[PDB]
Amino acid sequence: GLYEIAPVDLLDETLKPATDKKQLSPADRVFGWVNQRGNGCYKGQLRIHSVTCQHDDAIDDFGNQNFSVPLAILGQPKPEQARFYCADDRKGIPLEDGYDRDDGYSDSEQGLR
RNA sequence: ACUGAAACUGUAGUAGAACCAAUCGGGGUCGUCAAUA
Repeated sequence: GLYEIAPVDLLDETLKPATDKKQLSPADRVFGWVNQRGNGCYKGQLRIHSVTCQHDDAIDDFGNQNFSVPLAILGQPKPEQARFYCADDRKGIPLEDGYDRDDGYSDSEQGLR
């Protein structure tokens, strides 16, 4: 079954991605913006460039170019685990412990973590 | 009731000036799944 409320309704309109040039937040101004739900874009005021590795033997190959380490499983994030991803208010407090699972994503006055 | 003749619609003139194919984005990461009896 479904939680009562969609996560987009638990995030404030002042925190959603910007949709107007008049509502560009600090990081939208510094790093730039393109409107995903309309017209509008801004070139970033910050540019990263000239990334130079200073060390030459910087890459560990673990003995041979044909060796590899198998990494631990990197699973998909599962926001449906409300106790981890839902907040008990808009200021980002965790859900209270002990409550029924139905109590995540339940109230408009709840929030995202 | 005696055809005029002969005469290059040519000569000069740059389809061009201006305009960034561009703006935003870490190749990233964890909780189950399934519905009967």
